[PDB]
Amino acid sequence: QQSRPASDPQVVEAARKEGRLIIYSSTDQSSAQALLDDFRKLYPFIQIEYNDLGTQAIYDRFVSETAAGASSADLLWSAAMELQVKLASEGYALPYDSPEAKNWPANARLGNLAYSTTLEPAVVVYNKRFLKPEEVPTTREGLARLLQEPRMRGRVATWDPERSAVGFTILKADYDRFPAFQELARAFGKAQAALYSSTGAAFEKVISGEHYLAYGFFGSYALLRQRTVKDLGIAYLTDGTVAIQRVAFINKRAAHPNAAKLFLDYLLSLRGQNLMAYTALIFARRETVVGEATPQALYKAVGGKDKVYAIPVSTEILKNLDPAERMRFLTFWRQAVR
Ligand SMILES: [Cl-]
Ligand SMILES: [Cl-]
Ligand SMILES: [Cl-]
Ligand SMILES: [Cl-]
Repeated sequence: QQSRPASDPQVVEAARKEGRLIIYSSTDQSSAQALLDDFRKLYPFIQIEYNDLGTQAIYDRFVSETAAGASSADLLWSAAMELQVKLASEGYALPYDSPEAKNWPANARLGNLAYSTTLEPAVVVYNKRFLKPEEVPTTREGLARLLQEPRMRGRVATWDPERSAVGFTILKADYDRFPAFQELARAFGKAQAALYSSTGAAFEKVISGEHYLAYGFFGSYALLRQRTVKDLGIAYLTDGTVAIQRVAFINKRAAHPNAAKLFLDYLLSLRGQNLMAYTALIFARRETVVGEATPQALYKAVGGKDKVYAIPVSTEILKNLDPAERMRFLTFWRQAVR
């Protein structure tokens, strides 16, 4: 007793003829594997080429291949929201109204061009051998107070927003939405915060104890690592949570557009959103999913849906690519943290 995605039978038959699907994705293949296996159970006639790539790498390969008239991906799935919206904003995406997106929220799609697949909170993580939960504040002001402690000097990690597309988006959204972020950033400076472009490199120092606490990394990644890392703790912010959305679109110039429609539909479905939340611990976008990596669990943890600010799948976020907008944030950031 399972659902299938509500893909049009004619799209299924055109996909059967294509026989192939090429994905460029920022989602770790180990994370996506159960999704890929389940999709191939539904559609065994589709061979998948899954290209696990960094966000900038995805954008550069896609626009370079397109520019040269080389064949490129059928489907782009990336946590770099502004780069994905920029490509859809510029006519790279195939217009497609997914039958699985009828109730997709407004801040979760750019018309019939690009869709959110996830709703992923920026959280606090910590090493349980060095900080007890009672020592870990759940507000920006609390964290700024913790980072005044001499013993927290050198013991904090966060993003380097100058070397991560995704770290920029999260910390810029924080800076734009929460006044208390400015007091927290100065505290990063006091505490000699180390800045990472890799969530993995940041978590390695937290796990080893070189840092005790990390700010601004994805709840999805933290829950996944908890499956095997028993010392990693998660604290959800109760004064306001920024959430990012992994955006998918179909290449207008896809060789296999109908296979890509099936895969998009699959990702937005009840079936695909549940499997993603259950297997990958990637926080779902779909509001009805049940489990820890879901909007309902997240709203409960932060004290309500009104405490979550979803970065929207909208051309408004292209202001983050304007140097004038970047500079006000980055000037404050460089000063506060060094
Ligand atoms: Cl359509
Ligand atoms: Cl990583
Ligand atoms: Cl925990
Ligand atoms: Cl929904």
